Amino acid sequence: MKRTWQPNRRKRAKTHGFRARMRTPGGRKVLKRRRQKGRWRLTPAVRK
Amino acid sequence: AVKKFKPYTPSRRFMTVADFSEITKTEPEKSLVKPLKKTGGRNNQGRITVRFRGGGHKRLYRIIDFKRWDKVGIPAKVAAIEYDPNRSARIALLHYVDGEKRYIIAPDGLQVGQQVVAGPDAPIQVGNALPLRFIPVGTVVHAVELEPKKGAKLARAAGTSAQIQGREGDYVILRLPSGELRKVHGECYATVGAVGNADHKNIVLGKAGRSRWLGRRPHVRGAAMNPVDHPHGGGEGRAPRGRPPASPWGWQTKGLKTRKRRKPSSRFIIARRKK
RNA sequence: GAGCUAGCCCUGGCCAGGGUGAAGCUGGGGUGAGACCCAGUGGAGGCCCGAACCGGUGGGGGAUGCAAACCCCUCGGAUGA
RNA sequence: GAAUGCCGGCAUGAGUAACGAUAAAGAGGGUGAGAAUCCCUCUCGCCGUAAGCCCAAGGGUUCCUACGCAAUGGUCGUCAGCGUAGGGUUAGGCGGGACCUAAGGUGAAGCCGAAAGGCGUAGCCGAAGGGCAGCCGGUUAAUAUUCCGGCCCUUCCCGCAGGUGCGAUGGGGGGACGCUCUAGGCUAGGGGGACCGGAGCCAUGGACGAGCCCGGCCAGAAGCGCAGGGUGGGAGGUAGGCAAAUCCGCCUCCCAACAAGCUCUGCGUGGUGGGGAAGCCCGGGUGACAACCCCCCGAAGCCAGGGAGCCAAGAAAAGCCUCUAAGCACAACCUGCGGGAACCCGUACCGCAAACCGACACAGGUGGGCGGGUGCAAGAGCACUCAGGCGCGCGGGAGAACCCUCGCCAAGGAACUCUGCAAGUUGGCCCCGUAACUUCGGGAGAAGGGGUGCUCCCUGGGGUGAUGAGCCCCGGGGAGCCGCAGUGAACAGGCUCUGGCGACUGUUUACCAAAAACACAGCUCUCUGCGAACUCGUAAGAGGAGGUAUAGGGAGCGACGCUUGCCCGGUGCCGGAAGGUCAAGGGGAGGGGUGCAAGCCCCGAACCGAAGCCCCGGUGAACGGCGGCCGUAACUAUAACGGUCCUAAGGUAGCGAAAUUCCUUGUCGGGUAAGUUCCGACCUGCACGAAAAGCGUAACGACCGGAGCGCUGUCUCGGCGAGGGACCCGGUGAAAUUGAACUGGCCGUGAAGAUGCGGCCUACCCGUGGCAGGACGAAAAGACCCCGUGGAGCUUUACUGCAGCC
RNA sequence: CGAUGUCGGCUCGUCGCAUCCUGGGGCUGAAGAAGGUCCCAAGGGUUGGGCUGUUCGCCCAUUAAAGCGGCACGCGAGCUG
RNA sequence: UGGGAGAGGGUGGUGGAAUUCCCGGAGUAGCGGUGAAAUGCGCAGAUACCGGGAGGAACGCCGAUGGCGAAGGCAGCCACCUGGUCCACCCGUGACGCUGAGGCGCGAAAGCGUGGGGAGCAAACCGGAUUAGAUACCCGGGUAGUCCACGCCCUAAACG
RNA sequence: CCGAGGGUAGGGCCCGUGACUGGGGCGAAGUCGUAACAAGGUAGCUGUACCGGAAGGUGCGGCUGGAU
RNA sequence: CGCGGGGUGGAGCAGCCUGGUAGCUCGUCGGGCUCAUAACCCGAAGGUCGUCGGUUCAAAUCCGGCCCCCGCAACCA
Ligand SMILES: [K+]
Ligand SMILES: [Mg+2]
Ligand SMILES: [Mg+2]
Ligand SMILES: [Mg+2]
Ligand SMILES: [Mg+2]
Ligand SMILES: [Mg+2]
Ligand SMILES: [Mg+2]
Ligand SMILES: [Mg+2]
Ligand SMILES: [Mg+2]
Ligand SMILES: [Mg+2]
Ligand SMILES: [Mg+2]
Ligand SMILES: [Mg+2]
Ligand SMILES: [Mg+2]
Ligand SMILES: [Mg+2]
Ligand SMILES: [Mg+2]
Ligand SMILES: [Mg+2]
Ligand SMILES: [Mg+2]
Ligand SMILES: [Mg+2]
Ligand SMILES: [Mg+2]
Ligand SMILES: [Mg+2]
Ligand SMILES: [Mg+2]
Ligand SMILES: [Mg+2]
Ligand SMILES: [Mg+2]
Ligand SMILES: [Mg+2]
Ligand SMILES: [Mg+2]
Ligand SMILES: [Mg+2]
Ligand SMILES: [Mg+2]
Ligand SMILES: [Mg+2]
Ligand SMILES: [Mg+2]
Ligand SMILES: [Mg+2]
Ligand SMILES: [Mg+2]
Ligand SMILES: [Mg+2]
Ligand SMILES: [Mg+2]
Ligand SMILES: [Mg+2]
Ligand SMILES: [Mg+2]
Ligand SMILES: [Mg+2]
Ligand SMILES: [Mg+2]
Ligand SMILES: [Mg+2]
Ligand SMILES: [Mg+2]
Ligand SMILES: [Mg+2]
Ligand SMILES: [Mg+2]
Ligand SMILES: [Mg+2]
Ligand SMILES: [Mg+2]
Ligand SMILES: [Mg+2]
Ligand SMILES: [Mg+2]
Ligand SMILES: [Mg+2]
Ligand SMILES: [Mg+2]
Ligand SMILES: [Mg+2]
Ligand SMILES: [Mg+2]
Ligand SMILES: [Mg+2]
Ligand SMILES: [Mg+2]
Ligand SMILES: [Mg+2]
Ligand SMILES: [Mg+2]
Ligand SMILES: [Mg+2]
Ligand SMILES: [Mg+2]
Ligand SMILES: [Mg+2]
Ligand SMILES: [Mg+2]
Ligand SMILES: [Mg+2]
Ligand SMILES: [Mg+2]
Ligand SMILES: [Mg+2]
Ligand SMILES: [Mg+2]
Ligand SMILES: [Mg+2]
Ligand SMILES: [Mg+2]
Ligand SMILES: [Mg+2]
Ligand SMILES: [Mg+2]
Ligand SMILES: [Mg+2]
Ligand SMILES: [Mg+2]
Ligand SMILES: [Mg+2]
Ligand SMILES: [Mg+2]
Ligand SMILES: [Mg+2]
Ligand SMILES: [Mg+2]
Ligand SMILES: [Mg+2]
Ligand SMILES: [Mg+2]
Ligand SMILES: [Mg+2]
Ligand SMILES: [Mg+2]
Ligand SMILES: [Mg+2]
Ligand SMILES: [Mg+2]
Ligand SMILES: [Mg+2]
Ligand SMILES: [Mg+2]
Ligand SMILES: [Mg+2]
Ligand SMILES: [Mg+2]
Ligand SMILES: [Mg+2]
Ligand SMILES: [Mg+2]
Ligand SMILES: [Mg+2]
Ligand SMILES: [Mg+2]
Ligand SMILES: [Mg+2]
Ligand SMILES: [Mg+2]
Ligand SMILES: [Mg+2]
Ligand SMILES: [Mg+2]
Ligand SMILES: [Mg+2]
Ligand SMILES: [Mg+2]
Ligand SMILES: [Mg+2]
Ligand SMILES: [Mg+2]
Ligand SMILES: [Mg+2]
Ligand SMILES: [Mg+2]
Ligand SMILES: [Mg+2]
Ligand SMILES: [Mg+2]
Ligand SMILES: [Mg+2]
Ligand SMILES: [Mg+2]
Ligand SMILES: [Mg+2]
Ligand SMILES: [Mg+2]
Ligand SMILES: [Mg+2]
Ligand SMILES: [Mg+2]
Ligand SMILES: [Mg+2]
Ligand SMILES: [Mg+2]
Ligand SMILES: [Mg+2]
Ligand SMILES: [Mg+2]
Ligand SMILES: [Mg+2]
Ligand SMILES: [Mg+2]
Ligand SMILES: [Mg+2]
Ligand SMILES: [Mg+2]
Ligand SMILES: [Mg+2]
Ligand SMILES: [Mg+2]
Ligand SMILES: [Mg+2]
Ligand SMILES: [Mg+2]
Ligand SMILES: [Mg+2]
Ligand SMILES: [Mg+2]
Ligand SMILES: [Mg+2]
Ligand SMILES: [Mg+2]
Ligand SMILES: [Mg+2]
Ligand SMILES: [Mg+2]
Ligand SMILES: [Mg+2]
Ligand SMILES: [Mg+2]
Ligand SMILES: [Mg+2]
Ligand SMILES: [Mg+2]
Ligand SMILES: [Mg+2]
Ligand SMILES: [Mg+2]
Ligand SMILES: [Mg+2]
Ligand SMILES: [Mg+2]
Ligand SMILES: [Mg+2]
Ligand SMILES: [Mg+2]
Ligand SMILES: [Mg+2]
Ligand SMILES: [Mg+2]
Ligand SMILES: [Mg+2]
Ligand SMILES: [Mg+2]
Ligand SMILES: [Mg+2]
Ligand SMILES: [Mg+2]
Ligand SMILES: [Mg+2]
Ligand SMILES: [Mg+2]
Ligand SMILES: [Mg+2]
Ligand SMILES: [Mg+2]
Ligand SMILES: [Mg+2]
Ligand SMILES: [Mg+2]
Ligand SMILES: [Mg+2]
Ligand SMILES: [Mg+2]
Ligand SMILES: [Mg+2]
Ligand SMILES: [Mg+2]
Ligand SMILES: [Mg+2]
Ligand SMILES: [Mg+2]
Ligand SMILES: [Mg+2]
Ligand SMILES: [Mg+2]
Ligand SMILES: [Mg+2]
Ligand SMILES: [Mg+2]
Ligand SMILES: [Mg+2]
Ligand SMILES: [Mg+2]
Ligand SMILES: [Mg+2]
Ligand SMILES: [Mg+2]
Ligand SMILES: [Mg+2]
Ligand SMILES: [Mg+2]
Ligand SMILES: [Mg+2]
Ligand SMILES: [Mg+2]
Ligand SMILES: [Mg+2]
Ligand SMILES: [Mg+2]
Ligand SMILES: [Mg+2]
Ligand SMILES: [Mg+2]
Ligand SMILES: [Mg+2]
Ligand SMILES: [Mg+2]
Ligand SMILES: [Mg+2]
Ligand SMILES: [Mg+2]
Ligand SMILES: [Mg+2]
Ligand SMILES: [Mg+2]
Ligand SMILES: [Mg+2]
Ligand SMILES: [Mg+2]
Ligand SMILES: [Mg+2]
Ligand SMILES: [Mg+2]
Ligand SMILES: [Mg+2]
Ligand SMILES: [Mg+2]
Ligand SMILES: [Mg+2]
Ligand SMILES: [Mg+2]
Ligand SMILES: [Mg+2]
Ligand SMILES: [Mg+2]
Ligand SMILES: [Mg+2]
Ligand SMILES: [Mg+2]
Ligand SMILES: [Mg+2]
Ligand SMILES: [Mg+2]
Ligand SMILES: [Mg+2]
Ligand SMILES: [Mg+2]
Ligand SMILES: [Mg+2]
Ligand SMILES: [Mg+2]
Ligand SMILES: [Mg+2]
Ligand SMILES: [Mg+2]
Ligand SMILES: [Mg+2]
Ligand SMILES: [Mg+2]
Ligand SMILES: [Mg+2]
Ligand SMILES: [Mg+2]
Ligand SMILES: [Mg+2]
Ligand SMILES: [Mg+2]
Ligand SMILES: [Mg+2]
Ligand SMILES: [Mg+2]
Ligand SMILES: [Mg+2]
Ligand SMILES: [Mg+2]
Ligand SMILES: [Mg+2]
Ligand SMILES: [Mg+2]
Ligand SMILES: [Mg+2]
Ligand SMILES: [Mg+2]
Ligand SMILES: [Mg+2]
Ligand SMILES: [Mg+2]
Ligand SMILES: [Mg+2]
Ligand SMILES: [Mg+2]
Ligand SMILES: [Mg+2]
Ligand SMILES: [Mg+2]
Ligand SMILES: [Mg+2]
Ligand SMILES: [Mg+2]
Ligand SMILES: [Mg+2]
Ligand SMILES: [Mg+2]
Ligand SMILES: [Mg+2]
Ligand SMILES: [Mg+2]
Ligand SMILES: [Mg+2]
Ligand SMILES: [Mg+2]
Ligand SMILES: [Mg+2]
Ligand SMILES: [Mg+2]
Ligand SMILES: [Mg+2]
Ligand SMILES: [Mg+2]
Ligand SMILES: [Mg+2]
Ligand SMILES: [Mg+2]
Ligand SMILES: [Mg+2]
Ligand SMILES: [Mg+2]
Ligand SMILES: [Mg+2]
Ligand SMILES: [Mg+2]
Ligand SMILES: [Mg+2]
Ligand SMILES: [Mg+2]
Ligand SMILES: [Mg+2]
């Protein structure tokens, strides 16, 4: 049947993207949180 | 005079449509329509705040002249009589000798080709607007402002009318279409006559789909729900109310008055509504 | 977290073919004028049969499966909420 | 040494199940250490509204070529979407940007919130919508509307020429719009040709023929031709289009008017440039100087912004045109022409799938366009096929049980069973024919029947063309032929009678319930006068609604027909300026403390003092409620009638063993040979009853009952056959489970059901195909049930709070 | 209670005997035929339907007869539901 | 041709008396109702009085024993439209007549449908009395209905 | 070919019969009230509507075939 | 051998709680009015309180048993 993951690049960038994150306090905390952990990628890779 | 159908399908048994026989121009004036944003009942938070609305036919809002004192003493010809899906009444197109064009609410009796006008000097004839203090007592008006220069607010729906009962100083006394007795200010504009399309109430939608064309979505009885949803939810099998019949939000929905008491309008209501 | 899902908003798209024959209009009869009847025309409808499409009624299979809901036969809707 | 412990290693089941659609394979010849599996050939079979083709999304080198084979690939591997390496994606015109707006998003002005932040006009952003200029062919191993070739076109800059009051984010026009139906003319696409071109072919009994087979086009600027779209002209006045305005709007005259003209498309033709088959011979080369014509069918596509009807009344903004203002008229703009300038990103490949979503090369899921021919009435249905693509990445044998899908069956024909579950039957089209009932539409495909192929003969009307032939579409009559059978294959209703419930079409528990449930048009009550009520929010602000009582909210009932009785004492709700009670506050009789005193400080009676409650009323389509005991009629029985107790009032009409009846398979009738069900009745209704509606009701229902006809492997009662598994051999090779095991029957015993103890009996060692009685067999720390001063959801006249309202 | 699946049907049986039938008996208020009642006896047999989920029971048509009970109310790693 | 009388009919207007309700003043101990009463209403200010307002229905005197119409029926007043009828003249047609199975039209009240209206009245219903009872007569209330528009129904002691 | 009739399928009318049910008629001496006849003790009758154990009552309209 | 409530002139009801005290309506009987009957009017009688046992000076009353009557409950699988 139709499963849950239906990839869509515009949906990915506008939702989880860097610029989406930076616009709310909770989003900036995520980035701060992941720079602290040393994550290689701060944000989902999406090609545009 | 409403049009019936033949039972060639189960829904056509009772479906009744407007006669449309007073309508004379089938597409609206391009200079005077504009997009009507469908809300779906949602508010600026994206929240359903009025339930069971959406999915109706597309529409364009026709801009309706609810002032008229804009143009004191400039006559206008009744150019045509048009359908408007945004209100129960029909609308009448007006070509002013000024050259300008506007829309008003079509009153009962108005004919294509007649001239109408507005202002203190105007004749007491159907379609004319006057400040309320200048219309003789006993005269059936409509499209009445509630306060001076604030816009036609009362008696705007198909068939309705307020009748002037008397005067008192700077204020006159109106019997609204509800039957209440209110004092409305003298300088307030209204329009001689009653709104047209009185047969509106005898329309029988006929099938659920008709209400879906109007944007009216299926309504759900509290009795059909669960107690997380409604005072009337739950029970095993069917069930009577089991408390005073109430809204999904708690308050009681049979007889409980809800006009605010200390309202300033109270000093101006004379008698509560009719029947 | 509404890329699953539920509702709404905006903007697009899709629905083989066949069948039934509402109003109206015309003509004819009717009458004081009518209502109305007849025939033709017309092409209405949460109309009918039925693919696409959307469903999931009954039975069987499957049951460490092809599949964490599938397969076969059958069945519902298919210009409309 | 135990924690269904944690981590890791290795066992067991086991050479077992499986190896992923039953579309299907066989040989020859290559290659190579090695071949059922890679390459070539011929043969077979499968898809063909797809299993072919082209886009979009998503994926991200998977593309091409060389070289490989450890792992990946359910086997094999020489092959590969695998490994290494090299190569490959080319644009002013295609798509997106340098253009426009839509929901929504952001957001100078502004508003609001402890902070973070929430709003918000304009403006900005935002597309798969609007707008904007490229078509045919060739080329590469791999790119092409991108390179090349031919013919076209767009914008910007500069210049020249003619022209004109030029000039805009401002005014106006336009852009600009639904659903159904549909005209005229074309085009795409297709069928036929006795004509045109073509390598050839005569087989096996016949055919040298008007024979067979193949192929008979594509693009193209100006012009011209056809068909359509769009569009009145002139003048006078003018206060409106937030300045102006010669534009637009409005009014008046004149002229025009199905037209014409002007303008814009489509189609045709059109200089020119291309393409061009079967076969044969090794993707090529020939055919070939290829021919490139006639007729018919014909779109849902095109002209198009076409037409008509209808109600539910159908985006915006730019480009474009026009008007003028600041200005400026050495300018500037329009038109024609010439030269120059024209950037950024995408382009490979997969793309109904082995490259996307499903942990897999997974029988599932995935939007758009094209989708040939023949026949079957039609069609995207069905069968067979073209182009094209495949035989599904384990095989070879055997021909047990058993399972799965499938075929047939003597006689019977539901006797099966909870139930005709399942499977038969029926089945398209044409004609005849068709009941109760009904809301007059329906019921209706009712039921029930007859016809259907082929041949010859005469003939009626259409479309094309010409009015004719030819082609194409609808028919009619007559005579005949063959078979078991003529919708000979494939696709394609079993019917009827009668009850319950729901009017109906719809909706729903994604993944055990599709229903009688939800919804639904309709009916009633009630709230709401507009800064509405109500909803969301602390607020600002929003929805309501750019609505206005024929409207909006809330609640119940649920098409429609005939109807909806009695109770207001109790609870809710509505009304009540009196009275009773009632907090803060007012008042301050009178008490107190302290001081030398002046003072400072505390307590405090009467009394004035809201809403709420009490009290007085009204109110049922408001929450709700609608009796008991005894007596009585000239046979009996039963009581129309009486007596009396209580209540706020004692169930009305209709209906009733019911989706409700306990006793109950009540009793009687019907149906059957027989009927705990069914239908009709009766009424001592355990325990119907009137909008949690009462009683009916045509039509409707994958609902749930009962019966009958048809017909059957459901059954008596089973038999045979087919294929895919099961079995054998070669290849690969899991699993839950498992204290260890050297693991028999009885009668006893035992924590009460023993392979394991006692006594007897029986029993050589080890497998393989089968069956399921035991191992209190596996699976899931029982959901039932209790317990815990465990948890959570829900309720209320439980408690105590809070929001909200007064 | 870190699970002993729980009614009835179907299928497949197997045992008890307090025997329904068939065989052998005694007593009879046994004339004959037919019964009644106790005794011996478990070898074999013990039907097809209507109704209901039903076990049972009732009913129809037969029969030599249409027995009762045990096996986890025998039997769901055999099926049904 | 000229004339006349009339609640004949349809539409649209409009006048005053009265009942009820609502507001204001004044005012106080009852009012109402009956055969007698009670229910009911009234110190929360009723009744009775004055002034103001709203709404519906019926039209007093004229009015008659009268008039009009085929019947049912029709009554303030104003205007429009429209019917029937009588009379005078003796002008025109020249038997063009009478009745009438069918048909068609009209048709009091009550009643029904969809809207509207609702003061008074009043089936049903409630309460008070009466009574053996009182599902009545009498009293206090009271919904349909009575009224308008449209559409039905088609009855009668529709009678002279 | 036609054809008595035989079969299958569906209609129409008539008759007899049916659990139960509706009113009707009749029946020397039942029960309950007292509606009507006199002003029958509320004049009656009427069409219709609603209601009630039952006659009946009430409303709306009509008739005198009503009395004083 | 569940929890309720009840038993009293002829009928239906009070009295019980809270001991001394039996009451209401109808019915029944006698008298009236009437031609008569009913209605009506005037008077009367009839209950040892279901039964037995205890407490008590004393029991319809309070407690206990036995009898009878009506009512509610009977659930989880
Ligand atoms: K339970
Ligand atoms: Mg889904
Ligand atoms: Mg889908
Ligand atoms: Mg999707
Ligand atoms: Mg995307
Ligand atoms: Mg996208
Ligand atoms: Mg997106
Ligand atoms: Mg973002
Ligand atoms: Mg976001
Ligand atoms: Mg920060
Ligand atoms: Mg790094
Ligand atoms: Mg993130
Ligand atoms: Mg209709
Ligand atoms: Mg109209
Ligand atoms: Mg606009
Ligand atoms: Mg909005
Ligand atoms: Mg917003
Ligand atoms: Mg929402
Ligand atoms: Mg709401
Ligand atoms: Mg909504
Ligand atoms: Mg409206
Ligand atoms: Mg309108
Ligand atoms: Mg005002
Ligand atoms: Mg309606
Ligand atoms: Mg709408
Ligand atoms: Mg609605
Ligand atoms: Mg609802
Ligand atoms: Mg519910
Ligand atoms: Mg529910
Ligand atoms: Mg919730
Ligand atoms: Mg809650
Ligand atoms: Mg709640
Ligand atoms: Mg409830
Ligand atoms: Mg419920
Ligand atoms: Mg219930
Ligand atoms: Mg429920
Ligand atoms: Mg309740
Ligand atoms: Mg409540
Ligand atoms: Mg009001
Ligand atoms: Mg989604
Ligand atoms: Mg997605
Ligand atoms: Mg369709
Ligand atoms: Mg279709
Ligand atoms: Mg047809
Ligand atoms: Mg036709
Ligand atoms: Mg027409
Ligand atoms: Mg059909
Ligand atoms: Mg259908
Ligand atoms: Mg089936
Ligand atoms: Mg199928
Ligand atoms: Mg449908
Ligand atoms: Mg269909
Ligand atoms: Mg240990
Ligand atoms: Mg552990
Ligand atoms: Mg572990
Ligand atoms: Mg581990
Ligand atoms: Mg491990
Ligand atoms: Mg290992
Ligand atoms: Mg092994
Ligand atoms: Mg094994
Ligand atoms: Mg396996
Ligand atoms: Mg497998
Ligand atoms: Mg398949
Ligand atoms: Mg198969
Ligand atoms: Mg071969
Ligand atoms: Mg081979
Ligand atoms: Mg090699
Ligand atoms: Mg190989
Ligand atoms: Mg090999
Ligand atoms: Mg192979
Ligand atoms: Mg090959
Ligand atoms: Mg991937
Ligand atoms: Mg390898
Ligand atoms: Mg290697
Ligand atoms: Mg591998
Ligand atoms: Mg694999
Ligand atoms: Mg090999
Ligand atoms: Mg180019
Ligand atoms: Mg630039
Ligand atoms: Mg805050
Ligand atoms: Mg912050
Ligand atoms: Mg954006
Ligand atoms: Mg775009
Ligand atoms: Mg658009
Ligand atoms: Mg081009
Ligand atoms: Mg190359
Ligand atoms: Mg490549
Ligand atoms: Mg110019
Ligand atoms: Mg200019
Ligand atoms: Mg437009
Ligand atoms: Mg528009
Ligand atoms: Mg439409
Ligand atoms: Mg063709
Ligand atoms: Mg075009
Ligand atoms: Mg050549
Ligand atoms: Mg289309
Ligand atoms: Mg178009
Ligand atoms: Mg806009
Ligand atoms: Mg200059
Ligand atoms: Mg640039
Ligand atoms: Mg490319
Ligand atoms: Mg697919
Ligand atoms: Mg692939
Ligand atoms: Mg997944
Ligand atoms: Mg595979
Ligand atoms: Mg066909
Ligand atoms: Mg294969
Ligand atoms: Mg495949
Ligand atoms: Mg074998
Ligand atoms: Mg066959
Ligand atoms: Mg057979
Ligand atoms: Mg049979
Ligand atoms: Mg048979
Ligand atoms: Mg049967
Ligand atoms: Mg059945
Ligand atoms: Mg069943
Ligand atoms: Mg069949
Ligand atoms: Mg068939
Ligand atoms: Mg019939
Ligand atoms: Mg019929
Ligand atoms: Mg019927
Ligand atoms: Mg009919
Ligand atoms: Mg009809
Ligand atoms: Mg037919
Ligand atoms: Mg047929
Ligand atoms: Mg043949
Ligand atoms: Mg069918
Ligand atoms: Mg339904
Ligand atoms: Mg349903
Ligand atoms: Mg119904
Ligand atoms: Mg119904
Ligand atoms: Mg489900
Ligand atoms: Mg669930
Ligand atoms: Mg689930
Ligand atoms: Mg269904
Ligand atoms: Mg269901
Ligand atoms: Mg539901
Ligand atoms: Mg419904
Ligand atoms: Mg209804
Ligand atoms: Mg209402
Ligand atoms: Mg809130
Ligand atoms: Mg709030
Ligand atoms: Mg708005
Ligand atoms: Mg309904
Ligand atoms: Mg009916
Ligand atoms: Mg009450
Ligand atoms: Mg009360
Ligand atoms: Mg109350
Ligand atoms: Mg305070
Ligand atoms: Mg107070
Ligand atoms: Mg209650
Ligand atoms: Mg109560
Ligand atoms: Mg009734
Ligand atoms: Mg019964
Ligand atoms: Mg029933
Ligand atoms: Mg039930
Ligand atoms: Mg019941
Ligand atoms: Mg029962
Ligand atoms: Mg029973
Ligand atoms: Mg029985
Ligand atoms: Mg009985
Ligand atoms: Mg209820
Ligand atoms: Mg109920
Ligand atoms: Mg029905
Ligand atoms: Mg029906
Ligand atoms: Mg249905
Ligand atoms: Mg259904
Ligand atoms: Mg049957
Ligand atoms: Mg078989
Ligand atoms: Mg062997
Ligand atoms: Mg091996
Ligand atoms: Mg392997
Ligand atoms: Mg061991
Ligand atoms: Mg051992
Ligand atoms: Mg052994
Ligand atoms: Mg042994
Ligand atoms: Mg034991
Ligand atoms: Mg043992
Ligand atoms: Mg042993
Ligand atoms: Mg041992
Ligand atoms: Mg031992
Ligand atoms: Mg031993
Ligand atoms: Mg031993
Ligand atoms: Mg085996
Ligand atoms: Mg076993
Ligand atoms: Mg087993
Ligand atoms: Mg076992
Ligand atoms: Mg165990
Ligand atoms: Mg076991
Ligand atoms: Mg077992
Ligand atoms: Mg645990
Ligand atoms: Mg446990
Ligand atoms: Mg558990
Ligand atoms: Mg327990
Ligand atoms: Mg506790
Ligand atoms: Mg404890
Ligand atoms: Mg607890
Ligand atoms: Mg909790
Ligand atoms: Mg929970
Ligand atoms: Mg509130
Ligand atoms: Mg247990
Ligand atoms: Mg365990
Ligand atoms: Mg276990
Ligand atoms: Mg003898
Ligand atoms: Mg013996
Ligand atoms: Mg034996
Ligand atoms: Mg039984
Ligand atoms: Mg035993
Ligand atoms: Mg037992
Ligand atoms: Mg049992
Ligand atoms: Mg038991
Ligand atoms: Mg089982
Ligand atoms: Mg079982
Ligand atoms: Mg087992
Ligand atoms: Mg008083
Ligand atoms: Mg006072
Ligand atoms: Mg009024
Ligand atoms: Mg003469
Ligand atoms: Mg003469
Ligand atoms: Mg009373
Ligand atoms: Mg009395
Ligand atoms: Mg009334
Ligand atoms: Mg008379
Ligand atoms: Mg015969
Ligand atoms: Mg007697
Ligand atoms: Mg009398
Ligand atoms: Mg009465
Ligand atoms: Mg007491
Ligand atoms: Mg006494
Ligand atoms: Mg005498
Ligand atoms: Mg007497
Ligand atoms: Mg329980």
